[PDB]
Amino acid sequence: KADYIWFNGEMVRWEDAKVHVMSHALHYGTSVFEGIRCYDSHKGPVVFRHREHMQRLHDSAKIYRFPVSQSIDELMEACRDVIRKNNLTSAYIRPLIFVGDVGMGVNPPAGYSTDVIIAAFPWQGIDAMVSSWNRAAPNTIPTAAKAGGNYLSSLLVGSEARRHGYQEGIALDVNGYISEGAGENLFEVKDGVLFTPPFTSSALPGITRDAIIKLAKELGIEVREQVLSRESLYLADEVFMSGTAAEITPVRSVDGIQVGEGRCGPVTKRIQQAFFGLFTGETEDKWGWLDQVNQ
Amino acid sequence: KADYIWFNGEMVRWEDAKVHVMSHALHYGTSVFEGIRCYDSHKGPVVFRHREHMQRLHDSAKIYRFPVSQSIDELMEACRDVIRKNNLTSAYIRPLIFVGDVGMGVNPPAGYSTDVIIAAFPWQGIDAMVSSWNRAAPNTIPTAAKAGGNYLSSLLVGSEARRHGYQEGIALDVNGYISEGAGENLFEVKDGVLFTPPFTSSALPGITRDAIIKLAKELGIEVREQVLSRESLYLADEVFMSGTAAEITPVRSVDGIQVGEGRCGPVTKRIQQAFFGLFTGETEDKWGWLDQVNQ
Amino acid sequence: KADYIWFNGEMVRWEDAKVHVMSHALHYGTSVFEGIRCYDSHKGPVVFRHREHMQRLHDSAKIYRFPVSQSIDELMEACRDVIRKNNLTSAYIRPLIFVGDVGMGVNPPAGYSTDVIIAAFPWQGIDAMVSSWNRAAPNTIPTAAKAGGNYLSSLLVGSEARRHGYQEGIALDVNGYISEGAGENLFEVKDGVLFTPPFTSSALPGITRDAIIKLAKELGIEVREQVLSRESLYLADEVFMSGTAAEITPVRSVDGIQVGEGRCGPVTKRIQQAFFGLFTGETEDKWGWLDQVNQ
Amino acid sequence: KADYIWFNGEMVRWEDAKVHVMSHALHYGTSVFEGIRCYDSHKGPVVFRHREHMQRLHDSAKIYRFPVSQSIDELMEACRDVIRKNNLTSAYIRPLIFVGDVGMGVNPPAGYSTDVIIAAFPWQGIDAMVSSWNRAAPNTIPTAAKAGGNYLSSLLVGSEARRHGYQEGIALDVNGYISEGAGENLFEVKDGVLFTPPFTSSALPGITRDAIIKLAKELGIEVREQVLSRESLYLADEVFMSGTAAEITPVRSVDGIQVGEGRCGPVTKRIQQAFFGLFTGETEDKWGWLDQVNQ
Amino acid sequence: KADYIWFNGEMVRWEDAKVHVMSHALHYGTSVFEGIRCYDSHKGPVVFRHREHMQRLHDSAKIYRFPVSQSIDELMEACRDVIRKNNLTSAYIRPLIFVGDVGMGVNPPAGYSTDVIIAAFPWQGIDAMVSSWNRAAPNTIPTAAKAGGNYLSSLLVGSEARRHGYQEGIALDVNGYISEGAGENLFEVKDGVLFTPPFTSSALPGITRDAIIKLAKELGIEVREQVLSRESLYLADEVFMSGTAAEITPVRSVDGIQVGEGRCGPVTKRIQQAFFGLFTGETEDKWGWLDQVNQ
Amino acid sequence: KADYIWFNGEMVRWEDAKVHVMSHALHYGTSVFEGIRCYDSHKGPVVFRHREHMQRLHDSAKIYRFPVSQSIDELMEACRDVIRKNNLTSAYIRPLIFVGDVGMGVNPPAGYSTDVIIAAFPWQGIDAMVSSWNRAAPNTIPTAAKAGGNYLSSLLVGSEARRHGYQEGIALDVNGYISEGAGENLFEVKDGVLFTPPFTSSALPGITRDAIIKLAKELGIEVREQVLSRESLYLADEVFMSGTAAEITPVRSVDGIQVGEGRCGPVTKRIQQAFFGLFTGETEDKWGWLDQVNQ
Ligand SMILES: *Cc1c(COP(=O)(O)O)cnc(C)c1O
Ligand SMILES: *Cc1c(COP(=O)(O)O)cnc(C)c1O
Ligand SMILES: *Cc1c(COP(=O)(O)O)cnc(C)c1O
Ligand SMILES: *Cc1c(COP(=O)(O)O)cnc(C)c1O
Ligand SMILES: *Cc1c(COP(=O)(O)O)cnc(C)c1O
Ligand SMILES: *Cc1c(COP(=O)(O)O)cnc(C)c1O
Repeated sequence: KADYIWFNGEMVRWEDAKVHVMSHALHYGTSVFEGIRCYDSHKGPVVFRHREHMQRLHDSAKIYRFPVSQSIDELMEACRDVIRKNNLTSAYIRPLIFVGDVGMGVNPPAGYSTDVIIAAFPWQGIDAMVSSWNRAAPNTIPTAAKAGGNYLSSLLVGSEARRHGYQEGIALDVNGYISEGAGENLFEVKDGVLFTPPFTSSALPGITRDAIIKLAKELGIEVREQVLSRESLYLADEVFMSGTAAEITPVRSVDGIQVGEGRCGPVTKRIQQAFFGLFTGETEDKWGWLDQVNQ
Repeated sequence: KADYIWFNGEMVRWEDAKVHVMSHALHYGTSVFEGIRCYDSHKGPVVFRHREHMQRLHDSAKIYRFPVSQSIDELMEACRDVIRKNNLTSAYIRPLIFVGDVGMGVNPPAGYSTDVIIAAFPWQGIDAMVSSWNRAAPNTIPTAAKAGGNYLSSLLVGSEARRHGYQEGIALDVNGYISEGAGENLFEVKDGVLFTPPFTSSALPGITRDAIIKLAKELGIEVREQVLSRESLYLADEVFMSGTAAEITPVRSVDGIQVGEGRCGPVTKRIQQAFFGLFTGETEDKWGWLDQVNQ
Repeated sequence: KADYIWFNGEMVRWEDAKVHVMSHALHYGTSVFEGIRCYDSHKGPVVFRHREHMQRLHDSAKIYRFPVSQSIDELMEACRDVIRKNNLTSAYIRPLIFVGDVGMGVNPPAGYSTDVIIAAFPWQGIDAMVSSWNRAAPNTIPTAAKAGGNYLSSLLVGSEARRHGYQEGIALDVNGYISEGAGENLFEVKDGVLFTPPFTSSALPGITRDAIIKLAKELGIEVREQVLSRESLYLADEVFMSGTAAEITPVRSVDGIQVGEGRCGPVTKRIQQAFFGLFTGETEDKWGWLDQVNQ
Repeated sequence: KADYIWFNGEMVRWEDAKVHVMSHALHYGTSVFEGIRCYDSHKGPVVFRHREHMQRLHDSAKIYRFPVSQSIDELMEACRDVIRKNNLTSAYIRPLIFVGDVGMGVNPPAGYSTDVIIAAFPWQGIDAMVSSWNRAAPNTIPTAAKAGGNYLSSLLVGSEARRHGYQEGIALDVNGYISEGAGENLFEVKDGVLFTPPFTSSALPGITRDAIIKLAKELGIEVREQVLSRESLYLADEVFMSGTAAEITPVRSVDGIQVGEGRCGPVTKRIQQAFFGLFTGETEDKWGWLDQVNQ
Repeated sequence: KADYIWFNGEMVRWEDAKVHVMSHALHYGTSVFEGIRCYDSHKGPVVFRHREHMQRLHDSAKIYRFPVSQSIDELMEACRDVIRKNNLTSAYIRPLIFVGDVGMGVNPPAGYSTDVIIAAFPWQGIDAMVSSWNRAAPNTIPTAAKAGGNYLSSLLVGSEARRHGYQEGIALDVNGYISEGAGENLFEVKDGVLFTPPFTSSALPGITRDAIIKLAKELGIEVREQVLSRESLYLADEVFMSGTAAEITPVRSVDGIQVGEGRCGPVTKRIQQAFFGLFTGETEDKWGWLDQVNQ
Repeated sequence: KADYIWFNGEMVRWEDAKVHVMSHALHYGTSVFEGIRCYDSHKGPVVFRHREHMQRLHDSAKIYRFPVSQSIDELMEACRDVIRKNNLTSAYIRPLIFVGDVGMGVNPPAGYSTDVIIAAFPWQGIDAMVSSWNRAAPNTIPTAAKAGGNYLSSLLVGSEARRHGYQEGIALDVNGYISEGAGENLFEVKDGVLFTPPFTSSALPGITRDAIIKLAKELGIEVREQVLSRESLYLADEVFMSGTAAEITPVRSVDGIQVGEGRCGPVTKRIQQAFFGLFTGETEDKWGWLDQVNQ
């Protein structure tokens, strides 16, 4: 927790960042959000993949049509201010754009607007389990949009797992194929080859997942994106999840069945290092993923 | 609007019913809610199917394991208190149980509690359109729960129709069979028979829908809950929707194709007469659907 | 073959009933048609279920929106004229409403019209087989509409069967459940109970199928409409198909597996008799299904 | 229009190319057909991908076992004869093989033959809409065949869009993934990459689509045939359709949501320049796509 | 154990009923079996719905075309002889029909034969879990047949449950609706109304399930065979399984959610009573369901 | 036949490898097996991709959790010993792993054990038919495992074919795309390009299929593992199956439609040659696929 939360343009003390109980988002799910990290690097404070997280913010809203007045540049400025103002060096940043107090109609009224908030606060395998709950089918609720009411599904998958002793629930899609974990993407390593499910497998265009396939590429790793069947979890040699909060989580077991040697992940280790190496200097920011706060 | 919103037990001045910005339900759509109508009748104010609505508030949370402190009777008294203290007669009541300012993780920290809030405020066919979006598939995000997050889907089906000049969009399930309108059930009359999709067609078990089947049975109309094909909409003699806020709306054209002779639903008529005769005294409340405020 | 074919209002000799090679129907499938019988009865010439066949004609067009100028009464008059003029007593009548010479655009041009034709000409089990071709999925091509391009599917199912020695191909739907034969409905008799698939099983609202469930009812037979699984063909006690051309066809084998005693059909026999009994006088036209030509 | 339609070998005065009204293709949609463009080029008249189109005429009939007397070269000569005898330069050619006046049963009487007829006549983005109808499912009515009956589906997807003010409706397959427009393929550009659904998404293997992939490869653009989710349409940088009659049409908005900056597709541009440069001589015909009439 | 297993028509000491290791069934899962109970009654030893279990043995083989020398009556007498011969009063009878030492080719040689055995040996709620595995889809492996290859599904659903602490795994079909538990049918109770999945939900046509439906009809309960959703499990008042070896087991928590008051089962109890009273003499065996070994 | 079947670590005269009739596997289909070939080579007796077949034996059991005492190497040596001991040069080796005389309960008691056997005995196109049965759906019965319960599917597809005159039945998945034939993988050839269904099409990860992909890559052919449609079968230039006992069989007509010229198979032939040349010495065994019995 901290002080100050950027909110509709201005910095507000943590405690006065309040909203009415009749805001649309609280009843209908109508908000859209992001997860961004800020690492202290060899040059950092640096936020990892800023522009790309804010452009996703804008895209989630585009799908739903929540009018948004800030620009990606305005929004990135803001996020840097929140960090700086709060005197944070390594934090989890959280932008949210939600339909505020507007009526109680599902279809908000014309020329209405969203209120936008940006808060920040300081920041072997694990045994996953396959869940009985499937992820969202296709043309039903946009899995590409990172919208707030999507997380009901992440709640179902996640709790079920925790409730039984695991640390993660991997969900299948309505087709019976692997989609992803409760709230983060799933990678398998077979014979030294990469492999993740495509988005049509109701997976979400993770930005970490993205950085990974790229590093995998610099690292000389073939990467195949394709539909994975349940069984593959039992036959893979490595399995690991990715996400802004998690980064790279080795999964050493799935349904109790050991995933090769009980976590060791030679490929995983290589990728991990490529990853952290970025904040250390060992890895070249070929692409331009670090955006210092203190510029 | 009104003044006074029952919030966790106390009545609060409406302008003061605020919630912090980091409340779980805003970000992750975790909240559950209901819609209840208060009608003025031949004796009313009379809350319609008050108990069924409150039980359903409880079923919906049971399904997501959200912890509710209040019993069903506490909730009912509080709804009646809310009506009175605002000096209301005919209103719309909105009870909302939601995960509050528990932390920022999807699985709320065990032993947390919800916040309940009850708010009340005063309160031919129509040309529907079949929508391009589909309702949630079966074992993904439970459609039998009136939950927050589900609403992204009523928004998608709902704006689309408005956007093209219709007054309601009817959604299909992932199998291509009729589900229900954006936020309300759908019925059709064929050779004087009733017909409405099963919950298995991704239809919410509606409290109004339930009332209509009962009345129908008393009016001696045969009723068939059965899966329906998109084309029946164009071949039916009558079609109409029902919901707590829309009672029974007849539909005169679907996709521009006139549902049998541009409205005058004889059966829709009789059912509209039975339903309203409840509040008039013409229809004998045999199930005990009306619950006065001042008792 | 005969002389005279009603065509757009007038009677034309069989040989001059011609149309341009660039009529829309020949290239795009855009026609809609019916099959009606005319039996010589104890009072007949009588056409069986006239109005209901012409109303279906009108409904197929309604789904597709092929403007039609004739009325059901105009069209029935016509059909009686064609019969009478041709001096037919027992015939197969064939109305067709197709998009004529209009352009080569799939979406015919505004205020265009259809040309309508009405021609007539004189009019154990069988071993069916289950086909590898599935029937049309749901919201793809209206199985309720009896449109001309639908018959590609009937061609696939039918030829496959004939090509292998059977007399009929029963098709499953995309779900793996029984839908119907190539061009006629499928009934199973289990323990003295009826059973046919509903339309949502991509079956077509056969008018014979309709008369059957009715007679079944007068006859004291319970009738259940529901989703049948493949296996049921092997476990049923009776199986039989229906259609305007076929009437009631006992199926004594399916995939070589005998369907109870190699056709005997006690229930089938009862229904059959109820059916023919109609033209004989033995059965009462409770419903009003005979429409004499010579009135 | 023109005068002279090649009909079963002879050239006939256009007004005389008539077919009896009881021809099979009118009632049962049994006919197969193609669309070929004749362009005037830096040497043209030049029939574009003439052989591929005629081979496809043959593939489509092979699939339904319609017997074709003419070889591929007979058909080509006849198409060139048709162009010449009508003194055409730039035209649209329509070859149609169809079941003629064989009897009235769905399975045409063995040893029957088709009738072929070849006719020729002279010849920002656009705002598409995602349709409420779905394209044919996999093993129902073969979508790899350009057949008559399939067209009921292009009509349904096509009028709907027109009916609501769009210039094209994009259809989804029964799985909720993008199939293709009403009668033409769909492509998207993302980070400068190409992407187009597989035939398995119920997409017809288009001859123009094929040309575009080839040119694209020569322009050095990466191409990915992969299943696509409805939402990619709103997130893509460019989107455009292709068909023999519509070449390459860019799409500027889908569902009212602007596809990246309301048209100017850089890549669509380059591909439009390569494709047209064929007829100009700027693009070297390496595959041999142009086939002169006068040779 | 016991001694004397019937075997191809002869009784054989238990230790001599051996079969070669290259018997079809051990490699390819080509056996078909039954589960039958002998009950000590108010007149028993009495075999429960003996013939119906033998008819189904026949049906299971008829579908896979396995040949059967023995009539139902011979199988029945042999069943009795095995009971008497072993001096049993209450046991679990197990008849198998399997493909023997025939070749290593999946299609047994023509005119082969199945070996037959008949072994018989002496014979609050539970807490089910919804399984992460699904049951056979429709036209894949006939589910109306108790083939032994099937039990790989039961093996996976049941061990998942056991491994996690539960005592029964309930499985969903491919559609996501409820099917049945690992080895038994599933009934739900709502407002004193019955409810169970039909076969098309990939439910074996249980013989107990049927007994129960028949009883309930006598008790005057209404029954609804209708498709069911996962969530209905957490909202019913009572849920219970049935099968030859579990008779009528009550479930009291599903996924750790109480089925309306940690068991109390009112309708469940009326049923069990009526069930067991058939053995006691209290329930009239109106149907003829009890066959005494000693006749 | 032969004499000496390995068995739980001992060699046993062929007639003494017997197993009790109440062994799990005969009732419940709980065995797991492999198909291996011993080839007389330019240096053989040589076992083809021996270890990979033994690893897969392990994998099949790992998925069903069947316990295994023997290492891969012990299974390998035992394989060799059975070859030598029987004085064989070319045979078909069959290793089984099955659940023995454990109880009649679907879940074997804890700490139980699987019995292991290893029998070995001496060891134009075809005309396939598309089957009316489909293959296991995705998360129902793991298809990446060669369990024996599975072969009920192979049993149904293959006998359908044989019964109708064909010699192989090709099966579709539940989606309607192509899966594989009764017992072997299916490859198609188009414009000198390879093509086969991925596993998610419910295709067993064949060991021949893999060999073939590897060869073709050496021959410089391009390969595409991609989902395939039924109709692609009638349009490819060459189609062929593969499996341990069929090596590489060419199909020349599918459903009675010639696969481009009643076999001539150019790419098919380059493959077979490269295949067989591994045994002759012509093809370099770059991978190490041949294990000599005598080491
Ligand atoms: C947020 C999210 C992820 C993680 O995405 P990153 O953008 O890589 O931080 C993965 N799956 C779901 C469901 C998510 O919403
Ligand atoms: C609330 C709701 C209905 C209608 O409910 P009633 O209880 O009849 O008020 C229908 N569909 C959806 C999605 C709903 O939320
Ligand atoms: C025409 C038709 C039938 C038969 O209908 P009747 O109207 O009973 O004559 C059945 N199935 C299909 C596919 C048909 O088009
Ligand atoms: C003909 C057609 C196309 C486009 O074909 P081209 O060969 O590129 O002309 C696309 N979709 C459908 C349904 C078509 O018929
Ligand atoms: C054996 C079986 C049952 C129970 O059937 P009963 O005749 O009633 O004992 C139920 N489900 C499955 C999968 C079974 O095979
Ligand atoms: C055994 C099997 C194959 C063939 O596998 P190979 O290792 O290549 O012999 C293919 N399909 C099925 C269903 C099989 O089980």
